[PDB]
Amino acid sequence: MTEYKLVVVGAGGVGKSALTIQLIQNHFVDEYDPTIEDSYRKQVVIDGETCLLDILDTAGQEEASAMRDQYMRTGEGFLCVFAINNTKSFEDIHQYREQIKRVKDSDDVPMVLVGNKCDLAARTVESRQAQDLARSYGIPYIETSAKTRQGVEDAFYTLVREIRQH
Amino acid sequence: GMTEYKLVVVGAGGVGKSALTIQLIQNHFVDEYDPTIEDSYRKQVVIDGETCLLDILDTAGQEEYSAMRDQYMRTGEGFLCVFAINNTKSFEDIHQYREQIKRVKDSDDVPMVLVGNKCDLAARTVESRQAQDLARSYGIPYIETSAKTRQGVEDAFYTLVREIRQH
Amino acid sequence: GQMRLPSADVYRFAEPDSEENIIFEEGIPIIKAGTVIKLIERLTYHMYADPNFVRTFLTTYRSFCKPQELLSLIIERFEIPEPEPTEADRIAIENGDQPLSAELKRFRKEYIQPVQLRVLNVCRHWVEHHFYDFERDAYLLQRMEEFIGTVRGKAMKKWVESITKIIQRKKIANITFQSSPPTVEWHISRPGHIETFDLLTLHPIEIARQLTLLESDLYRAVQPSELVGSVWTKEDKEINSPNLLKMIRHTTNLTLWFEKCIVETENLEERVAVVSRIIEILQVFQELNNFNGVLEVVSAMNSSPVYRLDHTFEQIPSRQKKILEEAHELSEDHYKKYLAKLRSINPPCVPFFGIYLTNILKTEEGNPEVLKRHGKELINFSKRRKVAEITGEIQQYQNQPYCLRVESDIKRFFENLNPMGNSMEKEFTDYLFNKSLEIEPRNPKPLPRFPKKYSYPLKSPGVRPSNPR
Ligand SMILES: Cc1cc(Cn2c(N3CCNCC3)nc3c(-c4c(C)n[nH]c4C)cc(Cl)cc32)cc(C)c1F
Ligand SMILES: Nc1nc2c(ncn2[C@@H]2O[C@H](COP(=O)(O)OP(=O)(O)NP(=O)(O)O)[C@@H](O)[C@H]2O)c(=O)[nH]1
Ligand SMILES: [Mg+2]
Ligand code: NA
Repeated sequence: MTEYKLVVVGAGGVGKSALTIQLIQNHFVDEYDPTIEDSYRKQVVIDGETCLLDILDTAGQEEASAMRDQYMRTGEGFLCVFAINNTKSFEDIHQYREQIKRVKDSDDVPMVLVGNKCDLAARTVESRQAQDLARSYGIPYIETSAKTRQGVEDAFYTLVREIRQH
Repeated sequence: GMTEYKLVVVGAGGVGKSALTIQLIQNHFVDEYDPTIEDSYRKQVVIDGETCLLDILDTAGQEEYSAMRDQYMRTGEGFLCVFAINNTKSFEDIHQYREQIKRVKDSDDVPMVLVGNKCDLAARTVESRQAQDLARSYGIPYIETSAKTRQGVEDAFYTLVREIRQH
Repeated sequence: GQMRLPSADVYRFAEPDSEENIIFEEGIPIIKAGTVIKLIERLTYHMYADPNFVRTFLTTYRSFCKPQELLSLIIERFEIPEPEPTEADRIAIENGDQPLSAELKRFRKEYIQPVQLRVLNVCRHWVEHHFYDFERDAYLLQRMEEFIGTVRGKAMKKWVESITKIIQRKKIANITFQSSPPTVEWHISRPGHIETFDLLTLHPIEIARQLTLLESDLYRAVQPSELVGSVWTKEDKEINSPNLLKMIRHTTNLTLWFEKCIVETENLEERVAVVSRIIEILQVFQELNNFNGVLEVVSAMNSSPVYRLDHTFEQIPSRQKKILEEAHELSEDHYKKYLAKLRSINPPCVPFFGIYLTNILKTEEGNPEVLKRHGKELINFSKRRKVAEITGEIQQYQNQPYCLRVESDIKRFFENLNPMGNSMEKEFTDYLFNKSLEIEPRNPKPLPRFPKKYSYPLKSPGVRPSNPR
């Protein structure tokens, strides 16, 4: 069993915790309880190989913005999450991307761009704009709903594949 | 090459039974243990000048899985039947453990030893004469052990191996 | 340079690390032993978060610190004094200017705010995942509510207001799938006819599915509070470990029910059909990763009453002997193949709990509570980490739900199974063994014949599922 250290990052309220708990427990959390730092484990077979995912669920609130280096040092791959009905959260993505690159001193960190809340009709970030950003980073873009499970396994397991081929 | 003996520890739970195998297999002189470690229950020893390998099954903590006792006991060539010297009920349980071993092994003469274990400083309630009389009525040895000082621990396992060798 | 700290005389958590108060294992450090003050300092450390350590500590701390004392210590940790103005600040103020307060601002940003947030994270995890401390001590809950509800100042405000709501919700206290569950399967017994339910009349696929749902729910209900301190082995086990004991007693009852079905079927041909059906149920347990169920069957087939039934064994098809052999091999060599298989499958699964129980008990019994160093007694934290590695593994397999539909009547049938009736254990297991001797006597006694007891067909419908439109 290979172990993978995944970290979920992004602005407050975009659904990082709901995505993680949907993956871990198959349950959608309706409450908005701001995270400080949570960690989960999941044994799962991906492309025929069993592994153990360690998933760090991080704080999006700006009051925690000075406490990120310590978790970025430990992570092997990052889910960069925004919400497709929150343009500010999409604009915050590049700040996370640049900080991860600085801390890990690398232009080649495994990452997936995630546009969450795709069950909602009132989109304000178009898929094309997010896909253009992902291409500029060299990473895939996956739209998800923590509520319906759409794309959730695809987002996390695509990140595992990135780490595996790194 | 060397003979391997499959030994099984049986007895009431909650009264320090596990200290017997832990103290044996332990780094005798460093009080520490990881039971998850592959072969934390195998020990090469020299008994009466003959080297052998002890494989010890101690399912301490699983006593409530009472329908698994046959499954576990079937694996054994010799048995340590353990009670606590401050717990009379654990001593009264010994008769049924022995009957169950005889049934699983389909034999009236299964290698076994009776072990009285001192697991704390609470008052002894089973006197050594009572336990000696019980062991003699069964035709088996009696060994007393301390769960804290390692006294008697080697004697209990080595006596059982001698019972197997002389069967 | 490093930030200066409050005087250790006014704030106990600023004492320097030394081997008299903390010992590390040989990229965050791993603690071997320490004083409770040093453990709490590192639990809430300003330089990094340690979510594993938070879980380990909150799972195991009651072996070295009372809940009321833990709360007092983390409140003490939270209340960090701010440094006085520096010389440059002094000179600015003397000239009527605003000080830069560079050192004060850095200490707030890089020491106070991270430590305070990490104290609140301990409180949040304590309330969310270890709420039994508060269920059992209403005054502890009052103190926690008061502490959280009186934290002032805007940096912590979002988490303070959230933790207040979480506590209130916990006081008064849904699954979605990648696909649809398969259709419930029926054999001789038809829906709603619970009076006919039995080993051979229910569909063997559906027996295995419904027992797996039941056994999964029993597995998922066991909390770490039932395990730490080896409390399921002690005199108050019924109070402290009720979900674990319910789970074990179900497993024991099913094993005994399998044995009873076998030895109370006195006709040889019918008893062969009974054993064959049980091995088919075992095959579906394997397909579902229900290892508890696999071992329930293996334990029955290795029991003294069943193991000796050579005439029954002789008629079991070779393929079914092979299925039983490979199931038995999981338990050989101290469960070597079981442990490897558990770590290789794709959950959901139902682990066998007994191995975890033995490893927790032996870890507790085989390691000292304290280490003595330089005249001081330090808490042996490595021992607690080992226990929490086991409880963590248990929890990891409790997350994944089975995509199987409940059948309420079949569920009730297995919940109410009571093979021993009003008999005591020794009386009942002697009865099973005497039945074994009756139906297949010891050589050289001749093998008798017995009349059939089942009026319905014995042919199995098999264990491959069906799918109508
Ligand atoms: C199939 C079957 C098995 C048994 C009891 N039993 C026997 N018996 C062989 C013959 N003599 C008595 C003992 N072998 C086993 C095995 C095993 C192993 C190891 N290797 N190959 C096999 C098959 C596994 C288990 Cl769990 C129980 C076993 C009783 C009945 C009624 C029955 F139908
Ligand atoms: N409709 C919909 N709502 C969602 C989705 N994901 C999250 N939410 C909702 O958005 C809110 C915030 O979710 P949460 O998971 O707490 O966000 P977060 O990114 O973890 N926040 P923080 O950074 O503060 O920890 C919750 O009310 C949650 O139910 C989604 O896919 N669809
Ligand atoms: Mg969150
Ligand atoms: Na007593």
